[PDB]
Amino acid sequence: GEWEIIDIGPFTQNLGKFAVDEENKIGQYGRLTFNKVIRPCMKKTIYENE
Amino acid sequence: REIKGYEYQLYVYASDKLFRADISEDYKTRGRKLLRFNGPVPPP
Repeated sequence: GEWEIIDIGPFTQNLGKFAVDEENKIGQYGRLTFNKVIRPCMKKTIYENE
Repeated sequence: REIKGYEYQLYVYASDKLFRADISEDYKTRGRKLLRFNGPVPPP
């Protein structure tokens, strides 16, 4: 829908941590230590139309 | 899960490797779900 870039503050660093922790329960890559979120970070917002 | 939420695409560094992660986020519940995780990728 809309699309926009967002800044890597502690909001984006959080979705970093969640993504790694969640992979580690399904850990096809072995197991991994998070390190950081780099730019760019994109964010789609969806509205009532599919 | 409803076209009423968000979707993020991310470049995460984990264990000195660069990965691609797409997350979803329900507007009402704040339900995040990890969607795709693939890597390593070349830096942007």
